[PDB]
Amino acid sequence: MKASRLYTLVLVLQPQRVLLGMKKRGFGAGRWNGFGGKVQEGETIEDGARRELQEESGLTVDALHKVGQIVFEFVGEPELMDVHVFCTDSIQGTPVESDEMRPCWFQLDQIPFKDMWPDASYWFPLLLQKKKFHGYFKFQGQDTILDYTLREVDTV
Ligand code: NA
Repeated sequence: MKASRLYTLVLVLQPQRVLLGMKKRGFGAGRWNGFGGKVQEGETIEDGARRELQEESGLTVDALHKVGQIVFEFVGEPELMDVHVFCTDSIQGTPVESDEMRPCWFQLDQIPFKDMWPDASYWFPLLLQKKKFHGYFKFQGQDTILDYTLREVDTV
């Protein structure tokens, strides 16, 4: 069996648009994603998600709602990524670009799937329908899915 490391992913989903962030630097730059990163010792998963949202997008929110969980496995990496996915309840500030991340709004008929992680084409439609989900994706490198599962659930 494998070990897993905890990560968060936050989607700022409004009725007609979604905020995504483009990774600006380093390996893996050039794709759009939600905001997030590793959970730190002691903080709850939700508080880690709020923290990463503020660091990467500038937005400060009091509460999130958990919508999904996605496990990622990469060929050659024994550690799994256990990603807890949240959506914002409400926002009340503007997103800010950093040297690491550029936030941008997309209309919900212009979701930039071809420039997102390949897995997002599978679970993001569920998120848009306000459904909850569990997913698993095995990748060869950054682009190729070798195996995956996706299931709508009633409780995350
Ligand atoms: Na991050």
